[PDB]
Order: sequence, then structure tokens, then C-alpha cells
Amino acid sequence: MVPISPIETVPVKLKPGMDGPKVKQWPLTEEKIKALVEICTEMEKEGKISKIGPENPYNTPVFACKKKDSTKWRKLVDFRELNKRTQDFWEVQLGIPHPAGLKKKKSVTVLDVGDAYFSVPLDEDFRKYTAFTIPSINNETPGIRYQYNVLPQGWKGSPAIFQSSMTKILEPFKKQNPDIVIYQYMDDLYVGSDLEIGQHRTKIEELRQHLLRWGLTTPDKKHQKEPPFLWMGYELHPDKWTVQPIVLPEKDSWTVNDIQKLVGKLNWASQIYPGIKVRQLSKLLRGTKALTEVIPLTEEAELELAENREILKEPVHGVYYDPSKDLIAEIQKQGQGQWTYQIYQEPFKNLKTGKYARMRGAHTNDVKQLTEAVQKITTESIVIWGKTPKFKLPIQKETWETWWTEYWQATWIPEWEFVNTPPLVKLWYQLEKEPIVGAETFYVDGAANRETKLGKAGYVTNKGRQKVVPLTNTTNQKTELQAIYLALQDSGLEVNIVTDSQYALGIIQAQPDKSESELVNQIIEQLIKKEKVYLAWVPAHKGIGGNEQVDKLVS
Amino acid sequence: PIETVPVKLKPGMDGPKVKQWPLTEEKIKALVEICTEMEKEGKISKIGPENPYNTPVFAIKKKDSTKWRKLVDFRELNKRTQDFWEVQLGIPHPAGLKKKKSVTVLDVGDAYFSVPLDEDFRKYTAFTIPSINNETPGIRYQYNVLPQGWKGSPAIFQSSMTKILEPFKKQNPDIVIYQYMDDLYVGSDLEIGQHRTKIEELRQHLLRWPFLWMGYELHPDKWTVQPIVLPEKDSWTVNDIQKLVGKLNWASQIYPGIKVRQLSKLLRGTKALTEVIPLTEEAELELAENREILKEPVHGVYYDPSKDLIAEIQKQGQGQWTYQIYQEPFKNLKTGKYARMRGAHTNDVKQLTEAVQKITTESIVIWGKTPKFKLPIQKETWETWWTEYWQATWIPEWEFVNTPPLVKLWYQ
DNA sequence: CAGTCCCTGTTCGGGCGCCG
DNA sequence: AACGGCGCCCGAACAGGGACTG
Ligand SMILES: Cc1cn([C@H]2C=C[C@@H](COP(=O)(O)OP(=O)(O)OP(=O)(O)O)O2)c(=O)[nH]c1=O
Ligand SMILES: [Mg+2]
Ligand SMILES: [Mg+2]
Repeated sequence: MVPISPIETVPVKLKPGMDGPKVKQWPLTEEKIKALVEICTEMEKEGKISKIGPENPYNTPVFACKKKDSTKWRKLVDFRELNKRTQDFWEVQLGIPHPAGLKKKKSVTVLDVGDAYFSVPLDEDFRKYTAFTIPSINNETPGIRYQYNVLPQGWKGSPAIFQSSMTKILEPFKKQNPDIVIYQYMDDLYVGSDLEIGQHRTKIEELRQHLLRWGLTTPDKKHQKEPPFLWMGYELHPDKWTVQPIVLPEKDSWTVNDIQKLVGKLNWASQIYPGIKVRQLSKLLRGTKALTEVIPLTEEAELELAENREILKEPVHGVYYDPSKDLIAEIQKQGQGQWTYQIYQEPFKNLKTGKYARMRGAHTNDVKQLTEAVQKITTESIVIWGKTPKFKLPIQKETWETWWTEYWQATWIPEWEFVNTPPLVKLWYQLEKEPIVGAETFYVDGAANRETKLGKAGYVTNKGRQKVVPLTNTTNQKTELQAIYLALQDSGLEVNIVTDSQYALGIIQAQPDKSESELVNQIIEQLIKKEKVYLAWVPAHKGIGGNEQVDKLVS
Repeated sequence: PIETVPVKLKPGMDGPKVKQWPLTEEKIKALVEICTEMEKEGKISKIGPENPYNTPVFAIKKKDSTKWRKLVDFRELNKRTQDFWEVQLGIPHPAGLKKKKSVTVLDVGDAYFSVPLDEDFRKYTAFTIPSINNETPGIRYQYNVLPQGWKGSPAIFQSSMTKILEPFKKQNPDIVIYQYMDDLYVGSDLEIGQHRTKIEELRQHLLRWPFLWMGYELHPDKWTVQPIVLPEKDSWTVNDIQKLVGKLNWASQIYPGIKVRQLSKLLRGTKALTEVIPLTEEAELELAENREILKEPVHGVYYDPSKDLIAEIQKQGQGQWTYQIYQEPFKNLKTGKYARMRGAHTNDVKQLTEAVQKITTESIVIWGKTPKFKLPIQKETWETWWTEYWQATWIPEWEFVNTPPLVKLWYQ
């Protein structure tokens, strides 16, 4: 006979055709034994845990770990086998709140529900599926087995049930206090208002007593009444916010798992520290698949790591969101496919920063990557503030106009303005739209044998110029690119090039300025040196123009 | 007082589990206000995290409308109940709707809120309202009545709809009425004054039983086709003929009688691209014959009601967008071109969005199906902006392609 | 006409950061 | 040695289209 808590229960079922967990316990140290027998006895008197007998043919091992910055221990249940047989839940936590999205509030209070999961009940018909034994001695007393009447920590349904139960309890209080903002993330509650400090504490105590009606306690241990508030890993001040101190390891010998932690903290630091790069550091995590393998730092990875540490020396901070002012996002090119950006409302008062350095596609250009950076910033801004910022981009309006009007794919950038901060983003060459009068016409082609991997590439021109180059360990696609490279090498500043390669033409028409292929990069270098290039395509094996003639040479 | 029509998913398929995407501030504030009223009216109810199903939701404004409309992306739930709105209770498509002079589209989705939904099926209509900056967890609901945007709603309401439209159809035997999703397509050959008058009579016929006041007008008799055309120049260069033979060779996949023998003979040798080549007597004959074949209709091209419709779109530049609707490759049921749409010369995504909506509207009128689109755009570009410009209450399927223009086939 | 290859794209799962 | 959320950068597995070979 246990009392039913005021919180409405959540009906939890299991996957059909499956039963409950039947896993043997794990032999643990005697230190954990004297730290769980006292918990199951206290929770038994408080109605949070009931004792069972032989009528419960289930069992689940448990373990305990020390809480961070607290004398109290934390109890966890290894429900990994129960999660495989429990119904799937749709998570109501859609993201992580960011302090740059917080508005200016006169008074701020951060609460913390004590015994979060241990205050929300479990489904009545589901408590039987949570069986676990607790031996008081490591090899003497068999230990009476208990069960759970609340949410266990470690179960895959505990977070979603708590987050949904907490919302239903706060819904009536928020309806009575519309002007009070309550950021609800797990058990921690961020409460802010524009009321006076005296009147603010009055509503805080009203909320503390409101939650107490459902058995939710807000102890004075984690009650924050004055800045700086530690919320979501940040330091919240009345007019600014900053990330909690980030410590980077400094080892003499670096391994794989050390760089993974190093790059991770730099990603977390790049949200407010402008100009952080992890290109050369992450480049060391390629190929090697041994987390305990020493990797020497390259000169590029060492200079990148040195510049990041100096950025973290000077203390930086972000500001809060003012809906009355516009959102501004400015991007800078950092080179090697690296982009950094700042989002702000007042000049030099950054709400947050960030970086985009994803390299998608074997061939691309700075305009494509700038477009991808804008899209990432847009979605990020819609998550945090619910609107798109006005962009300040290092690309001329004329350059952008030339690109998107002539590109075959739909592409667009929201309302933006040009900012003249080098390096400017530009197109490094422009393919002509019509054939060039007076320019030598090169008919290029390439063929390769599938078996021997041998091939040829060359050209014939209207002036009689001709070349055939034998190639070893190549492909049909490479010889077509090689043929175009030959025509660019052996032509004047203006040249018309005729190819039948849909592959090669498709790459070059997209005006790439960088490539994972050394051959394409050489072609790009030649295209930049030219003054006029016209690429034309004809179908292969049709007796068209000189394409038929060069086809005989390379095949 | 209405027995809930039992609805079952297709055998071997679970409910939809699609993540909600971020919403702008004005859309969240619109959906919160709409869902609060619907919950007060009992149309929807809040649910918990024990419902593992979810469907995206956002809000739109129709053309020239300042009122928000709740739009649910039921595309996943629809194709998981396909044997219902197509096999059990299907709606016949009238072939005469596309022949009418004027066709008005009426939003009748609000009538579906009067019929209850099967209790065992309400769990599949779950959606989640997000919050700005994740201030609060997601606010989950499920539908208690027939939801807008679900293909099962017009199927179940069809029995009720027929009784309502029965007196009007007897009054006007020449008017063709077709129902698709939340819309009602009303076509007639009457004059513009007579047509709009009869549309208002149908509106009053529905009132005696929030977007019924709107009426998007169509004119399928004015819809045009964009055939393949060949350039007509006074002089031809090597480059011109090389492009012509490449275009005709690709066109041979559609018209088998197209020849390029006499035209390829003009390119014998290794000539400069800008060299002017006069057309021989046989080349003029072969080019003139190919122009007539492009006017002839393609053999063995007809609509198969059991096959899906496919729509490809090409960005031609300067506000020009071409498209082809087909079920089998090179068997185009329709080819057209759009020009100077909204967003022309400034926004590719708004134009592409408009083109997709226009093509879908045509496909609903002609065949009663929405095609699956092959969009010439990057996935991330489309998924960032398309909801900003969507003005329809349905959503077609789409995929993303990248085909460089080796030869301008549909627009020289 | 199939069956491959070459090439390039997306998807996903795990590594890390961080929150509770 | 547990659960859920989000972000990044990584690689293996998979899909799809031109193009060549039997
Ligand atoms: C940090 C953490 C948390 N949780 C779950 C459990 C309760 C909520 C909040 O955890 P908590 O605030 O740190 O501890 P809590 O149970 O609330 O008890 P108190 O320390 O607040 O008194 O999230 C978890 O399952 N694993 C974890 O590692
Ligand atoms: Mg707590
Ligand atoms: Mg070739």
C-alpha cells in the first residue's frame, strides 16, 4: 500500500512478444555496497521503492558513481536490456537552450529540482518490470529484492517522461504569470522577470510552493539568487554571458584520443571565441584507427593549435538578445575551406560566434561554400532566435549576381549586404558563352583500357596542332580530364575546347577553384591563366567534327 | 453521433516518425494560437511521450491571404495508408475537369473537423510544436477529428460531401466538381460572371451545413505546352551545327525518326568553331524533316493510372523554368515552361517553389495525382527556404538532382 | 541488352565536446 | 560499465549514372 503521487502517470508498455529483463548482477566493490543499501532503505520509507518477493521473475544489475561537486552519491540502473524490450518514446527535448537567445531580464533565478526522476511516478502496470536485488554483503546476505515506483536513472524512458511531466505542472503556473519567462531544461529551471528584486522573490516562492504540491522539492543548495548564475555550462551576468572556463590539455606527446578531446573543446569554444580552427588538428585523425596511438603534431597542426590558445587567452563574452534590434551575421573566409562568423545586434557586441569548415564535394568553389555557411547560420539563427539575420558577406553583389544567374541549380542568399573585408570571395575564371573568334579550336579526347589500366590522351586542332600522350594506371575519366589539361597547356590565352566527356565538362562548368584531385587543380590553375575559354560538348561516336579524328588517335 | 470509420496502416508498416524542423517566431506564435482554439473545440488533444509517432507541422499563408493556416506534412502518413484512399474508398477523377474554361479551387478542409477520427488511429496523427531557443520542451498533440492534409480525410468525408453537393449538381448538370485533399475543384464553361456567381451559390450551399471565402481561379483551356524547337539562323557555324546535332541526337531518344546524317556531313574535318558553314541542299531537307517530326506527337504515349507521375524541372535562367511530366522515361505526358513568376530575377527558391506548386496543380486537374519532383537544387538549400514560400495545402514528394546542361534541350 | 567499372553523392554510426 | 538531447569531423556502407565490354 503505497500512496499515489499527485503527478499523473504515463502509461508505458513494452514491445509485443517480449518479456522483462532477466540479467544477473555484477560483482562490485564493497564501497558501492555501503552506498546503495542506505538508499534503498530510505527510498522504501519514502514510498519511492517497494519490496518484492519470488512472484517477480526479473532482475537487473545496478551500479553507482559519485556526483560531481557533491558529497552525495548517484544511483544508476543498467537497463540496457530493458530498453531493448521497452516501447520507443518520442523525445520532447528538441535542442539545447543557448544564452545568446535569452532576453534582458531585470531579475533572474535558477532553480534545480532535487531528486528529479525519483519524484515522478512510474506506470502502475509497469513497476513489475523493474526488479533488482541489493546484497548487503558481497557474499553473505542474499539481500531482499526491491522494485521502482518512480523513474529509474538509466532507463530510456525516464528523460522524456520527466520533461513531459514537468511541463504539465508548470502549465497552470505559466498561465497565471504570463510575463514570467521559465526556461525548462530537464530539472533545472531558469526563471526570469522584469519585476523588482523584492517582487521577484515573491513569485519565486509561489513557484516553489506550486511545484511542492506535486512533490517537487527546490532545495536551497542549488538555489541561485545572484549573478553570476551557472546555467547550462555558462556564466550569466545581468548584461553579459560567457562560457565557463575551458581548459585545453597540454601534453608533450599527443595521441588520437587526446586530439579528439582537443578538437571537441575547440568546437565548444568556437561559439563565443572568434577565429577558432580545427582543420589541421582534425586532419591528424584520418586513416589511423587506434585511439591509443601517438601521432606527432604537424607544423600546420602546431601553428593552428598555437593560434587557438592565444585566442583563448583574452577573456571574451557574449551579450543577450534584444528583439527591438535587427540580427546581423557577418562571415569571413579563413582559407582552406574554413569560414568564421559573428552574430550581433550592436557593433562589436557579439551574441555568439561560430565556424563552418565542412568540405562537401570533390570539387567546389568559395561561392558554394559561402552559400553553405549562410544556410548553416540561418538554421542556427531560427533555432536560437526564430528569425533570419541580415548578412554581411565578403562577396561583391556583382560576383554573386554572376554566379546564381548562370548556375544551373537553384541557389539563393537571404537579404544581405557587401562588406569590403579581404579576402574577398570571387570567381577565379569565367567560361565563355559563345565560341571565340580567332582562337585555336582544340578537339580533345581520352581512352583507357579497363584491364591493363593503360590509356592515351591528346588533341587535334584546326591549325594542325596534334598531341597524343600515353598514360599508365589511369581511367577513362582521368584521360578525358588529362586531354583538357593538355589543350590548356598547349594553347594561347584564348582557346576553344571541344570534348565529348560529360564527366569532365560537368566538373569544369561549375567553376571549381579547389579540388581533391591534383589533376583538376592543375586544370583550374590553367583556366585562371587563360583570358577566354569556351568549352563545347558533342556526343561521342557520331563522326562529329574533329572529335571523330582525335577519337582514332587515343583509341 | 457518427461511427468512426476504421482506418488501418498498410500491412508491414509502422506509423510516421519524422522529426519536427525549426520554425520561425511568427509561425510558432501562429500555431500556438491555432492549436489552442482547436484544443478548446476538441479537434486536437495534448499527448505525452508514450506516443512514438510524430509528423512535422508548420504554417502557411495562401496567395493574397493574410491569415495563417496550419499545415501538417502528412506525406509520410499518407503513403503508409495508401490502400485506403486509393483501394477501399477512392475518389474518381473526371476527365472533363481539364477541358473546362474556368476552374475554381475552394478550401473545404474545415468541414473535415466535424467527423470524428478512429480512436485506434489518432495516435498516428501526432505532431509537436517546437519552442524558440528550446525554452520549453515540445508541445505534442494528436487529432480527434479528420485532420487537414491527410488523404484519408476526403475519403471518409466523401459520403458526407456527396450528400451536400447533391442538390447543387442536380441544379447544374454541366458543372464538374472534383475533390482532392482539402480542396474542391469546381469547373464550368460559363462566363466569368456566370462562373463566379455559381461558385458563390456553392459557397452558400456549404455554409448551410475559415478559408471558404477564397477562390483560386484556374483556366486549363489556356494551359499551353512547350515543344522541342530548333534554332532558325541565317548563317550556321561549326559550333551552331555541333550544338544542333547534339540536340537532335538526344531528341532521337524521344522521336526515333530524327536523322543527323546530312548535318554531320557538314562537320567533316577539324574546323574552327566560328567558321560559317552553308547548309547543303540535303542538309536543308534533313533539318526541315526533323522540324516536322518534332511537331508530330510521340507514339505510344498515354497515361497509366497505376504508375506514379514524375516531374523534372530545369532552371533556364532569366526567370525561365521548363518542366516535363512523365511516367516512363522519354514518354512525356506533358512539357511546359514558366516565365516571370514571383521572385523572378531575384530569388531562385521562390520561383522553384512556385513552379512546383503550378505543376502539382496541373497534375491534380489533368490526372488527379501529384507527381514526384526531381528538383534542380541542393537538399540543404531547398530545406532551408521552401516553407517560407509554400502557399498550398498539399505537399508533393520530391528528390534532389544535379544535371549540368550539356545541351539546352527544352529552351534554346 | 546485362554487368561491370569509375566517380560522386547521401546516410549512419561512433569519436569527441556540452547539457541534465 | 547507464539514459536522453544538440553540435563537429571521421570512415564504411550504400545508391545511382555515364560508359565500356561480353
Ligand atoms: C547529470 C545526470 C542527470 N540525470 C537525470 C536525473 C535527474 C535529472 C537531473 O539530474 P541532477 O539534477 O544532476 O540530480 P538530481 O536527480 O536532480 O538530484 P539533485 O542533485 O538535484 O538533488 O537528470 C541522469 O539521468 N544522468 C546524469 O548523469
Ligand atoms: Mg536536480
Ligand atoms: Mg571521348
